[PDB]
Amino acid sequence: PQVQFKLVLVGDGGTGKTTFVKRHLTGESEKKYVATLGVEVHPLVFHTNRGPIKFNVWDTAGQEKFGGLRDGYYIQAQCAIIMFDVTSRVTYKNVPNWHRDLVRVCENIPIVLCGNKVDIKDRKVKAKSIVFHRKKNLQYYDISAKSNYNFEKPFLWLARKLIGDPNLEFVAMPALAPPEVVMDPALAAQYEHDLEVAQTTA
Amino acid sequence: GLDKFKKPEGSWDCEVCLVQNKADSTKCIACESAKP
Ligand SMILES: Nc1nc2c(ncn2[C@@H]2O[C@H](COP(=O)(O)OP(=O)(O)O)[C@@H](O)[C@H]2O)c(=O)[nH]1
Ligand SMILES: [Mg+2]
Ligand SMILES: [Zn+2]
Repeated sequence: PQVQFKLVLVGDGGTGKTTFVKRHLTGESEKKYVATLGVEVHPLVFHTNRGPIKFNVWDTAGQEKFGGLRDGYYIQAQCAIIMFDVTSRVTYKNVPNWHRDLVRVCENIPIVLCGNKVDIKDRKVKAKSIVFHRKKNLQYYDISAKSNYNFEKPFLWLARKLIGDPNLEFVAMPALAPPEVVMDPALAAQYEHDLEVAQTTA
Repeated sequence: GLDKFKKPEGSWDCEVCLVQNKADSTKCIACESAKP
């Protein structure tokens, strides 16, 4: 009997949700297509110090471009990632709408907010502006799907909340698709610094 | 460890979308597929 969680991955079209979930190679080779709902469920195993956990990540087939997702998509979700694109302010402006839709169907499940595409130099949504998570008990991470930057962080935070073990760790990284773009180390360090300052500043 | 993990008695995993369903359910609560 495997420990597994349904994770819904939501956010505006074009933010990188499919690119992000596909980084996990076994999750892609073992994905399941759900015809009735237009979903690809990716079974993502992570190996923790207490054993394996599986996040069954629900990736849309693009329907979020045209309207809200159907109830079946959200049903029995146990956690979520809301994604936006740090190069598009519109996608960050829609984050409260995604959070609203989640909480309406799923109440207080743990949610992580992810700002994707931080590999791109001309960044528009910077750390100082990313404040939605502060007021709602959400955890925030910068991510770059195309470079695997911070890939594991949303999943570790969720796993800790779901299991109720603040000391849970991943003993190894999952096998991920090789980076397609470089995440500049100086840029990452600067963005990491900017978030730390934003989180600590009075 | 996770040695103390167990699923509810009679619960079953949907073979189409992987959602865990109740023992008395005949169809998946999410995707409506029949119980395997
Ligand atoms: N530079 C960069 N492009 C990304 C990243 N993630 C996705 N993209 C691209 O953004 C476009 C939308 O990606 P997609 O995964 O289809 O987004 P979705 O509609 O949210 O599922 C595509 O051209 C991706 O190649 C990223 O981390 N960095
Ligand atoms: Mg997609
Ligand atoms: Zn199902």
